[PDB]
Amino acid sequence: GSHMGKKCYKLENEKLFEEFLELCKMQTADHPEVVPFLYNRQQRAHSLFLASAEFCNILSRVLSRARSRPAKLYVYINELCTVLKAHSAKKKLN
Amino acid sequence: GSQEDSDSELEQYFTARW
Repeated sequence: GSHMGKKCYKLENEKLFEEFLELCKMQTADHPEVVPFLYNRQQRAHSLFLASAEFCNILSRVLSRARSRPAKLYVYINELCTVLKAHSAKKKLN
Repeated sequence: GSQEDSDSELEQYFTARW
């Protein structure tokens, strides 16, 4: 089939992603490039990974990390963005 | 090798204390 099955974490990862971004709007309020960037990279990230449980881990992890640790929000921004391309729209490694 | 700037891709213009 695919992996776990016909699973769909699409709905999750979309609003999940914004949980981070809406937070990013607060934190990187003087830098409105971050949020649109994360949006942008997600758009050009392969829709499969974005609809997979793995990305749900990434999101739930990095987003909530950035919530607890605003000081390193960017690292999680960095991760989440790289995460998108690392495992999507370039997925030869995995 | 770096086929993307990855984390530094952000660092280019914005970042925190790090």
